[PDB]
Amino acid sequence: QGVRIITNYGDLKFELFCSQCPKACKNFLALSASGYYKNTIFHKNIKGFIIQGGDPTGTGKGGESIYGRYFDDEIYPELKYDRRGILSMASASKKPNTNGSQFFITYSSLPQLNGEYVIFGKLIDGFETLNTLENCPSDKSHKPIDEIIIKDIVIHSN
Repeated sequence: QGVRIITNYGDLKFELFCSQCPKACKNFLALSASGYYKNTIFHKNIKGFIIQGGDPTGTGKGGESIYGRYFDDEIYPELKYDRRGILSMASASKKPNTNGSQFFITYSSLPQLNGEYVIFGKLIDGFETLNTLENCPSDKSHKPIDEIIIKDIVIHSN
């Protein structure tokens, strides 16, 4: 399945790994469908590393899953941070099975993250958009100066 993250800087299209990560994918889809991510921000943007959002509070401390506060990890060797635009759940290995609503998108291969967070999709379109996002200025605390806003996350058809 494909989803489209609609931002104030353009659209990001992701392929979801339904077969491998059904729990993470179902969470992401059900939260998206219920409008849980509408008018939220990416609160952390680190060039060459990751961009993180999916907190309704926008502080980096909030958000929950459809299963409760946390849900279990779907972590596999076959899914790796081996390319730009990987879609993952925020949480690490120190505190396992602590996935909520927050997610991040990678800016490059990041082998140090392998086994640490649930990967459940990858960017398949809107690479220009991701480039734009990477170049958006942030402050000392990695918070974008001008807000990067998720308008909606929709299931892509056609």
